[PDB]
Amino acid sequence: MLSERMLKALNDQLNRELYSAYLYFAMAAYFEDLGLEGFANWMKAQAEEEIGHALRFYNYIYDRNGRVELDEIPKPPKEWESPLKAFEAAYEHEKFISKSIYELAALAEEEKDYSTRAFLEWFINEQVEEEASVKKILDKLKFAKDSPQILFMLDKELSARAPKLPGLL
Amino acid sequence: MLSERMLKALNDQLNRELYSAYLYFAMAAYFEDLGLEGFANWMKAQAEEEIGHALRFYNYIYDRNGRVELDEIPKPPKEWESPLKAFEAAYEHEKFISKSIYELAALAEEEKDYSTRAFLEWFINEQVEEEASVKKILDKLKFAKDSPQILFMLDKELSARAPKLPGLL
Amino acid sequence: MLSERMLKALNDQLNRELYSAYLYFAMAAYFEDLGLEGFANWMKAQAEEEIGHALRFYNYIYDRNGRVELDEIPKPPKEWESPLKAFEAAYEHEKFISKSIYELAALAEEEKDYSTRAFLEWFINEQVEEEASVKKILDKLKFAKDSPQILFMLDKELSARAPKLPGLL
Amino acid sequence: MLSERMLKALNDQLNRELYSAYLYFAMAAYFEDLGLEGFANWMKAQAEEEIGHALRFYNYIYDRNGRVELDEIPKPPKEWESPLKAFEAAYEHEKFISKSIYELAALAEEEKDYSTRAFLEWFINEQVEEEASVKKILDKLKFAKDSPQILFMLDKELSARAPKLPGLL
Amino acid sequence: MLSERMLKALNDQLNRELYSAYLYFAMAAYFEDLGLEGFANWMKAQAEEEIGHALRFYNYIYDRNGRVELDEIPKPPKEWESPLKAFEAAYEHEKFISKSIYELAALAEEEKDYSTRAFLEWFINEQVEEEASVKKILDKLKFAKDSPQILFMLDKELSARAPKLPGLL
Amino acid sequence: MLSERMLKALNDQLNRELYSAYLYFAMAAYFEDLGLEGFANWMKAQAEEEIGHALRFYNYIYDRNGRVELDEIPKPPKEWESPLKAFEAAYEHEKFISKSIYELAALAEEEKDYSTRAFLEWFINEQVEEEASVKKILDKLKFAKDSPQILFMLDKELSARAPKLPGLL
Repeated sequence: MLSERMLKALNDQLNRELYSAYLYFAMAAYFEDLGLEGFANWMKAQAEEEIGHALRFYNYIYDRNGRVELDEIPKPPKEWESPLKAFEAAYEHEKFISKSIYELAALAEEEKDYSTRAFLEWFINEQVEEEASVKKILDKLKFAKDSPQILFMLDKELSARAPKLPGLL
Repeated sequence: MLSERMLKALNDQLNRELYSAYLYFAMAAYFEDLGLEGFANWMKAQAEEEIGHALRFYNYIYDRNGRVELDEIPKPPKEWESPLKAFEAAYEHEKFISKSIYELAALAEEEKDYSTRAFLEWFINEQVEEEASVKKILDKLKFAKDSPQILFMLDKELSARAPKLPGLL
Repeated sequence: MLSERMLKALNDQLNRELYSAYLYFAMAAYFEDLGLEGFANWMKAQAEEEIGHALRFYNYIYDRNGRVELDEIPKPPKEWESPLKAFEAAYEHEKFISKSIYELAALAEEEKDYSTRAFLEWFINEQVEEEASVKKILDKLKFAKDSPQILFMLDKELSARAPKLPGLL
Repeated sequence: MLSERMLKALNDQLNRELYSAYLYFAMAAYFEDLGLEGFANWMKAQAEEEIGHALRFYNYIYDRNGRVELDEIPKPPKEWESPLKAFEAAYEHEKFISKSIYELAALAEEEKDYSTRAFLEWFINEQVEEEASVKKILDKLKFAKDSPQILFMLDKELSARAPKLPGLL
Repeated sequence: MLSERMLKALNDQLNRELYSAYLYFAMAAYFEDLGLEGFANWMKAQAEEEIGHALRFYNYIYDRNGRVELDEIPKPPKEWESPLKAFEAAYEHEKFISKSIYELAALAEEEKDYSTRAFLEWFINEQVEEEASVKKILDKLKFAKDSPQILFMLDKELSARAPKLPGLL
Repeated sequence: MLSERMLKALNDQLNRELYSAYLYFAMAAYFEDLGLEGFANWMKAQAEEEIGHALRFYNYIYDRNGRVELDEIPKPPKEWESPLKAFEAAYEHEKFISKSIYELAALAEEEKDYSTRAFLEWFINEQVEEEASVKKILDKLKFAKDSPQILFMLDKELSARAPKLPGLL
């Protein structure tokens, strides 16, 4: 069974994995205002990955006989100054998610909860792919700041990641 | 182009189609606490339909050269008294969504916006299927109030509706 | 929910879509008395389309939580003077059905019933095909009034429309 | 050729095979008001069998060089007290159809009409299947009068008989 | 039947859907003078869509028993100052077509013509795709005004839309 | 390169190959008023052949580094006295097209333009098929002037030529 301090902190992180998806849906509503429908299709596909991260804390709380509480999801930022700053704010956010998985994992070792630190092993290994898949694109945008020719070619090459959920809906 | 009173009211309804999906995810977190994993798989599949409803207001605002603003999604109710009251509160919610589509459609006729009232024709025809797909199950639960044998058989027959997004995630 | 004046008028039109099928079955009993078994197979296939029109008012009343009342279907006319007058009386009947769909659609706009006027949109678009599929054949019979050679060739070309229900029964 | 007393009595029975189908469509409008959409899909499929019975008297009158006259189809009963009494009134009706086939068959032997008594041999052999397919379900409802668990399981097992005409319309 | 004021206004719009196709054939004769054979293959494929729009007013007038009158198609503009101004003049033209569909749809509601306003529902839903498929390309040309590298890459990516009629002719 | 007198005369003939298609679309709007939907489907398929003739002068002017100018297409005749006179006016028109190809071909030999007279060799060989495909049908209508039985059988046999563009649009 989950203790009161670990069930509350797994519920706070399930709220952060849904505010993540409600932030990558406020960036896709920003890039598709600029006409960058390959950046916007990159961000929507990341807002469906992050829903799949919150259905893993959800299925873990009901495997360990807990109870999921849903709080309010706050207002995400609307606009950024440039498509560079919209990825420096998505990479600063992925270092805020990982900072809070490491304080879940340092919480499960204090309470001697071996079946939770075994579960956070998936999210520690997967945030290494999340920080690097954004730092790749963030370094292609510092490679082209006053060059619309390259930004036109980043829109197309990132359009290979298309969301699969509108194909079902 | 969308007027200021119609772009604001299409943005308020995109917030209601995402609070819908954040309400059917607070019912799936209720039925899966009772051990009713067929009611909980019904509700998660409805929380992925309602995300697909908010990606239609989203793609309409960027077809009509607007701008999507995302507000905060409030706290949904946690627990209900019974699995009957958890569907009387999902049917009262589907009569609140439809009350606000009819005040979008009575707004687009006041502003003489023929390309928006043509778009809400999909959501008027589809809320007739949403109010009836809940009133079917709500009438099977008033048919069995002190009968766990039938509630055990509603859990299995509603488990045919499984969410397709965990199969991709 | 359907109001008392709209549930009564949807029930009157479900009685007209079954008297339609009981009129095209009194024309098929007329053309097959003259030996015109291609005109008679045209009319029986229209009496199975019109049953399919009354199973759409029927499924709409039980989607909107109503109650279908069945009145008596009156006696259709037995004989007409010619196979021309048996289509001038089927085209005058298809202008009587459409006159009553337009008084359902002008009733749903008076009561501000957006989910019924959305439903009658199918029957407004489909009576345009019904008035034209009879006016085609009615204009081929004014093209041949004292010519049995052409009436022998309208019997065969209209025999391509065969009823599918005797193939199952 | 058909005599005047046998053409009139074959036309009266073609009116009873269409009031049959307009009675099983007033029971399907009753069971689908109670939410029993497997009883209602049983009754609609019987209202398409009984139309196929009246297209056999119809094709026999035009094989024997007669003339089909269509009278008015009266008002069927609207509601019954229970789903038991809605099958005791469909079994009392199938003993009224068979009572009138036996008075057609005792009419064709009085007029020495061997080609009509040969034709009613199909309807005598088929009403034995009609009285027994209703007495099966009528005896499953006297087996469960104060048991909604079994009535919930008769709704599903009778839903295997689905009408084929809405699949074409 | 179509009234004299609605048959005249449906005939004026069939003349505008053929002057549309005779304008997108004067832009394809402009882009293929500049050597932009991907812009020119985009415009020819739009001049075959707009012929398909005038064969829908044509088939509607002969479903409603009218008469199509063909007036003269005026001289389209020959040259524009740039490939930007050749899309600002095709987007100003698609806001002139839609302004005249909305004055057909506001004409069919004044004459209480429900079967014409039901037909213009296709053209209201489809001009939303026409104004947006031009505003996409018009915003890619304001993204590159003094950049021939990007205009060379818009010629190729718009060459995926090839006209199907020279493949048959 | 094309001279000024040959570029102007190739542009005048591209205007005649589009007024041809706007004449066979005023005959299809005449035959489909008489209910002759096989004559009307013959004429629409000829109005798509003649568009394919004007896309050959168009692709030749941009192979020879010219410039296509589009003038106005005048009003075609609305009605003729009979379906005989609607083919005597389409055969008199096909002798007016061929009279002007022969004055293009006698113009390219005066200017010693061997690459244009080589191109008009296709249109000289193809107008022999156009004058004969109309003179076949024109001689079947002088074979039946007071015979609606044969005119009913010319409508069906000419309906094998169906336009392929509405199948794509």
